[PDB]
Amino acid sequence: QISVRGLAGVENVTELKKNFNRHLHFTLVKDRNVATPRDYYFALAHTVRDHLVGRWIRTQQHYYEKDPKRIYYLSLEFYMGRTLQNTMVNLALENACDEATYQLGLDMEELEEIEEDAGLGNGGLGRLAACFLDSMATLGLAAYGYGIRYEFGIFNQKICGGWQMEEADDWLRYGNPWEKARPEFTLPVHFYGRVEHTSQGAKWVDTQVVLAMPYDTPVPGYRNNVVNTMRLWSAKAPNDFNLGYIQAVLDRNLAENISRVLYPNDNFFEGKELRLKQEYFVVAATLQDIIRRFKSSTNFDAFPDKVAIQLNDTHPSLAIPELMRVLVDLERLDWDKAWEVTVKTCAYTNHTVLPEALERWPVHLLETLLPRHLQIIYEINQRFLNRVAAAFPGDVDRLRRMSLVEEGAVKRINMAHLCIAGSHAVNGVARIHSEILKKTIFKDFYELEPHKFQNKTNGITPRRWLVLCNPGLAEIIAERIGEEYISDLDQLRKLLSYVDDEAFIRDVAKVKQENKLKFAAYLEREYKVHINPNSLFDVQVKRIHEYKRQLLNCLHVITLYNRIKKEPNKFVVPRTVMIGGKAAPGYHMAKMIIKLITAIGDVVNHDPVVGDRLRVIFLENYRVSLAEKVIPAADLSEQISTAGTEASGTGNMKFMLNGALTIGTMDGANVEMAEEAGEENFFIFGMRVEDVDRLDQRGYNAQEYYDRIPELRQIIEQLSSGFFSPKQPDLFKDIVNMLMHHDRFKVFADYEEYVKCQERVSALYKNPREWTRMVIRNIATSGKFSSDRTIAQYAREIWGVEPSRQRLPA
Amino acid sequence: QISVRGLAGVENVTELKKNFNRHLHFTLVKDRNVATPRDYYFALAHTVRDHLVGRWIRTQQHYYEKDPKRIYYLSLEFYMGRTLQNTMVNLALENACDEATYQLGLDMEELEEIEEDAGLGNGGLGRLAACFLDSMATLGLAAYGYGIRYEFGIFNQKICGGWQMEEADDWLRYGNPWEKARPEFTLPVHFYGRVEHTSQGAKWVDTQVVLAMPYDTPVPGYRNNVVNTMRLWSAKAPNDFNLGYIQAVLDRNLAENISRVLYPNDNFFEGKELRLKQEYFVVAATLQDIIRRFKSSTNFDAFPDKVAIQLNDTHPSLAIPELMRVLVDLERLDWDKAWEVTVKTCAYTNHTVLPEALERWPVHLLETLLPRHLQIIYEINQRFLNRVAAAFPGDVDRLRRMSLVEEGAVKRINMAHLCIAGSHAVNGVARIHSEILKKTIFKDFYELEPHKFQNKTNGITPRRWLVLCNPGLAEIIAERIGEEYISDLDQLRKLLSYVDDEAFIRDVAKVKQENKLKFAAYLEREYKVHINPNSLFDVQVKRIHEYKRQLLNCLHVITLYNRIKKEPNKFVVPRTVMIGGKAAPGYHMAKMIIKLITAIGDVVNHDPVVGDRLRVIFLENYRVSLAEKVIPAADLSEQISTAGTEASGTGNMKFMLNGALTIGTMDGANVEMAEEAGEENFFIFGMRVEDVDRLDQRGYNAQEYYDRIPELRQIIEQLSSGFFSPKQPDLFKDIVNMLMHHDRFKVFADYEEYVKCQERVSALYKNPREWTRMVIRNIATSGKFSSDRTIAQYAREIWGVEPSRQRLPA
Ligand SMILES: O=C(O)C(=O)N[C@@H]1O[C@H](CO)[C@@H](O)[C@H](O)[C@H]1O
Ligand SMILES: O=C(O)C(=O)N[C@@H]1O[C@H](CO)[C@@H](O)[C@H](O)[C@H]1O
Ligand SMILES: *Cc1c(COP(=O)(O)O)cnc(C)c1O
Ligand SMILES: *Cc1c(COP(=O)(O)O)cnc(C)c1O
Repeated sequence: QISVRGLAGVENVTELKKNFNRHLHFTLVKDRNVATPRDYYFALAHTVRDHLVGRWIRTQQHYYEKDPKRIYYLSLEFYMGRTLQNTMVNLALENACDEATYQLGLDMEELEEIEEDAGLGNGGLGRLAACFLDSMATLGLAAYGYGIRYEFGIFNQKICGGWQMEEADDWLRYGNPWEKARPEFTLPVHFYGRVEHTSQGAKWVDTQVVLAMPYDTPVPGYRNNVVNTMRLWSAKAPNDFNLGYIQAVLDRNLAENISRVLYPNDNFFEGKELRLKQEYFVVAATLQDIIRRFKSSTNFDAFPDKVAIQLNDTHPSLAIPELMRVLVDLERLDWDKAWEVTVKTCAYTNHTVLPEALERWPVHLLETLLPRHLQIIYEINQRFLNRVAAAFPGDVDRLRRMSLVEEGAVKRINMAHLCIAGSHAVNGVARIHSEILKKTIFKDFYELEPHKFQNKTNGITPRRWLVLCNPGLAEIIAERIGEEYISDLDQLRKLLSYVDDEAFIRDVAKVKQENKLKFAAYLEREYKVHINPNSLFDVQVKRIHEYKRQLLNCLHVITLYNRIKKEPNKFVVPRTVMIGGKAAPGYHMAKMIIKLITAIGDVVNHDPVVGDRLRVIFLENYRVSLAEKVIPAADLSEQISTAGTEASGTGNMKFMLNGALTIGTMDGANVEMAEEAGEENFFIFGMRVEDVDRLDQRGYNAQEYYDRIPELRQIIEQLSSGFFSPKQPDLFKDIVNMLMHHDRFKVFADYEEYVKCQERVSALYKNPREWTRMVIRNIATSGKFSSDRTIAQYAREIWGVEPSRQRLPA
Repeated sequence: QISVRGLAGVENVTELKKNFNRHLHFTLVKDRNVATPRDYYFALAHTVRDHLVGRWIRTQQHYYEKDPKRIYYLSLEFYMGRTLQNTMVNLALENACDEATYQLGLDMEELEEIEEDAGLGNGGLGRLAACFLDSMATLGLAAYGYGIRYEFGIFNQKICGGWQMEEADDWLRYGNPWEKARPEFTLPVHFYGRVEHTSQGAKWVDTQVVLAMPYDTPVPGYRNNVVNTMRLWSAKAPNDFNLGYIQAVLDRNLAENISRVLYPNDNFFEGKELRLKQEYFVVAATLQDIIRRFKSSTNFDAFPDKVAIQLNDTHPSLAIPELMRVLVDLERLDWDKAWEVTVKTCAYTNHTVLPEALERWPVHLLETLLPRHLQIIYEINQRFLNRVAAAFPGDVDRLRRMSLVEEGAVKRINMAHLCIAGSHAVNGVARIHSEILKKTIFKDFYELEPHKFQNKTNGITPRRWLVLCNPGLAEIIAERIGEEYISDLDQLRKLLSYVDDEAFIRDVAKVKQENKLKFAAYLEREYKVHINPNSLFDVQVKRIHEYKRQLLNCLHVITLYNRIKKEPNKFVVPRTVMIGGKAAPGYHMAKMIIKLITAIGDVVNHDPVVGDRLRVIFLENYRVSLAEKVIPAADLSEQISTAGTEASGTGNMKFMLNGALTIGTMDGANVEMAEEAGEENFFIFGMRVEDVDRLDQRGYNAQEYYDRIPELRQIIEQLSSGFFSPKQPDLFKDIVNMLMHHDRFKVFADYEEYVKCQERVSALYKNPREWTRMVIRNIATSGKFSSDRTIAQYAREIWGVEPSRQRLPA
């Protein structure tokens, strides 16, 4: 139908149909009379999958022959989403499959909606890993994503009585056609035990063993015939395990629980033993695999030349002492040599500065679970501090501040300090975040080793976040500048010469309108809920957290409602405010915020006087697949975290690439986005990081804002009196109390400027032509935010490898 | 190579090779450079599997169109063994696959050894179900095997220090290419809850729900293009289950444990709650499936005309009250009508008379787990006893003897009584067993309803137990009488006219010698253990149990050893005594018997004076696949259970069909086997059932035999003094104490006649020609023991359906 979806050749379409019927028959064991839409989805998935295998096998054979430096991206999260459409896009099979299924009397879009999201992530951090895998494959890097194959990913969110309810994400229920179990490469992982010091070296003995079974999933590059691998480990109990008989067999569950479920926390550290087991499990199995592959290429001096390990935050930080353990205890290398290798091999990426998110494991936990690693960590700390003492003689406080071991109630190991000490590179994920790291939390480390600190601003893949979710926009763009931008997003700047092009302006606006109509329809289809497609789509989708300030958005919504009620017959730009996102199960305040949003909707959406001028909808079960639907339909992107809290943000980039304007604070990547597009094409408001610090030095007193702002006072009084919760008048007391007495994120401080800024947004929306022209200026300068650019920087500046856009023979 | 393995056509072999390479590439994602023997096995399994699907789909479509009466065989055990070779045999693809793999440079036999046994059974009972499925498909019956898909089947047995060690049978580790998950047909199963009595009818509410997910495995008939289904249920927790968050997800294990492991008991009842859950789980899911299928064909009067449910022992006995529950509580039929339907639909097969094997569930268990079913059982009992009271007025003891409810310490429900009351047919599995049922344990029931009692002598499938495991024998037989006997075993009688044929005599003996050489080689390959192929192969393989009397065999072995030591230079027919079988993990005496056997081997196998004249080997991990190897190599079959204890036995039939002579008691099917072949061609010895009863009335005193038999006394003294356990002199005290003071199976009573009979066996073995002629007389009359004959009788006399040997168009 459209050009960027490839050719629908005669032979290819015929071949696809035959293979589709072949799988339906031989693979699913069904015939057209009893086949269901799900059967058809699988028939198509297997058919598309077949096209991947050939490239997958030769890509891997290729790396074996050429033996390039391997990149290992370790993460406990890979937020992949669906795989069918992404695979067709990267293999240029979309139109062909669309035609083939059409001729078979099937609607491919309907079939795509059947696939379960691979939700092995919580949010930004896990999605980043997914975008990175796509970019690494597209840039021809010999990269491997290593993680855990959770039986249950992020929970499915149900809203009941306005409250969030969690239910198990049994994503493997119907099977996963994309993965390939590789039981032949199963590896043992050790836990507990004790350390024995013999004549030559220490030995970790009397351990409990859990097997790590790998499952491989193909990661196709964009039209370059490269197919990399994402290897996820699954926990398996050994067969002699616990070997009454029946109970012993049933207790195998204990060991296999390690890969059972993803911890649902976003930017929050929960020091549970099970989580520590998952972290070591992925690290231990992965490192053995890495070393095995290295040996089949004794000379560990060249290890750093053939291996790069990227730690996605501190979750896989045990890779440092585990690598030391293997080199020292098993390979028998001297400490200093092993340490040299480890440092040159490992690199660490920090994704947050919030104190509650930093991993600080109790020593008693490591002591019992990983006795040898604790000893290695102490030795690392001893040697590191000796270096600090030599560089800053007499500075005893620096010593205690930089120690990997924190003293106090219970001794803990600061995993971030461990990562900096054992990595040759440490990076932040946005310019402002990386600067904050050097000026605050990692200042001491930066002064000791300035060369280690870098910045690698985040990005998103333009394949999934443009071509796949917004084909209409990708098409009108391709019509003017070709398709080269899909793997070279910087080319979007050429669109600047069309900012005054009446035809283009009209097409950009038309695509957005179509996306909104499609989404407005979807809302009634799967959720029965009416909305006005002509209104401004104001959306804030991301995990629910106090720092992201969904509450500030709520205050604005209530302000709009109160203004309408005050002057009913006054004209106001119609808005549909959409807020979505999951709250961690144990995060009470976050759950209360969700309830508040639905409560506001209950009042606003049924007030006759408001009419279709204002609607407040809470988007249930926000996930990757839902993001692909709502982002292309958005007009306004809410990125309003308190300055200095959102390390980077990536949703912000997705909105910018898809034609939405941004209202936000100078936080994370928002700063660079505004810099790229020009501040006059961005809706910036609120305190800058410096203003927040000034307020903290002086002391934040929310009461002051409450006393000086009548509209704000009115909102708080409405919340307190039960205006939004008639049957339960004090339902939101916790929220009001927090806002008034212990709001770490200064919601009130940015309220006035936020509301004012929102007024300017509505003013511009009233002028369709100028709004669209500003949109074009944003889309045109979003090129820097492609993860291809991010990965190219990691490749050259950290891993020491050159990216390549060379096609492999298919 | 040989004729009964089909044709190796040019086009077919070429097609097989291509498809083999296709699966290796697309399905396993490997190429000839990294493929392992296991990869090749799977490539072949998928290739053969492809040939099944077409027939599987049309067979099922066929039953839908013609709508014949459906046969549902409910069993908690299906001891299937391997599936690859069996599938090739039934599809006439063996030679073609042999050639195709040959041309690909692969040894098919080597690949077949890679497949894991589907050990979802303990022994005879589970294997019978497997043979039955094969026969039902071969006879064109619309039959379905329904059971549980245990994650872990019968444990793998390891022998350490002469002791049995158990290890989990993780048979699904590498995947199962034969099954097809059918998540779309998942059904809910209820547990616990309580009963509510409303205006119209009772309601079972507040129940805990477990989902039953079916996995279908194809069951091919022998060359008739019929492919039936074996549907096994897997337990799955609902997603709202238990819905801290993490713990709730982990606790899903509780519900899914239902299908985790097979209880490893043979002829022994263990009243554990988990076992009861498994029993109801299979019954509840199966009945819903049955009714669903029936409705898609309101008129339950015709239910018995379209449905037959066969209960494999009492394990699935809850089908009776469950069917009543559904008809009365859900369909709203009046009791009497529902009962009429239930009785005409259900039939029960008893497999044992041992008291410790009978299922007697504590009322408190049913009360808590299945409250509605207990009420239904009480009502059934009330009405049944009213019938008994009317037929035998004033006979109050009969009432208490026949009650489904047993009074005493704890009230229990006699499931066997429940089955007889709710079934229109009750059968034993061998003529003598069925007679014992009418004369003893079920005498009262037989007097009340004589018409219900029948006999259906067991059988074994000649496909797996002849053509598959002994192609050499199948070939020489086919050479003389054709291939028709494979699905009409009675034709083997034609071999009687070859009993004097010198050529045939020579071939029969040659095949046996080849099988022995092959097995003798296997023993050194996988177990490193030397044996003499020229010796008489004396084997007893079956589950270890006191009633099977492996101990009597041990006494004979020790007797042989003592006789040799007494007169070293006297000639004796060389023997290799092989004993194998698993012991239930909690069956202490059985485990002690295994230790005794290995202990005897330790002494006998290393005594220089004995030389290669006597060897005692314990066959480790006896399973279906091992049975296929050792049975064709056997000369003497040990079937020595105490008269009246082995209901039928089936291993006995396998040995007879494969050219081994039988030494045994007049127990189970041994009686009919001797009757068929002629007593002069069988080695019968010991007490008959009547002799056992006489001994019991008089009182069994083992001391008497010990005092009158010097050789026996010597053996007991050797055991007691530590002759077979130097380091642990009293190691076998429990065994001696049991034999001397509480031997329920009168081992000593049959010792003298057994040893005497064994002497006649050795005498005949010394005359190769006459031994073989007797073998021919056995093989020639083994036709009655084909499970095709057994199933044909079940079909006509119980299910009311006619078997058919008509091919379906392929
Ligand atoms: O640490 C977390 O839980 C987490 O999701 N951190 C997230 O990582 C993303 C990728 O770098 C950043 O863009 C987000 O600003 C940060 O909060
Ligand atoms: O009940 C058991 O555990 C069991 O295996 N019973 C077995 O069933 C077989 C099939 O009918 C019979 O041939 C055996 O004699 C009987 O012990
Ligand atoms: C991109 C994405 C995120 C991250 O969004 P931010 O607004 O940067 O926090 C979270 N969840 C999903 C499903 C995403 O697609
Ligand atoms: C046939 C068979 C049995 C039953 O043997 P019996 O001697 O009748 O008890 C038990 N186990 C296996 C593996 C079998 O093949």
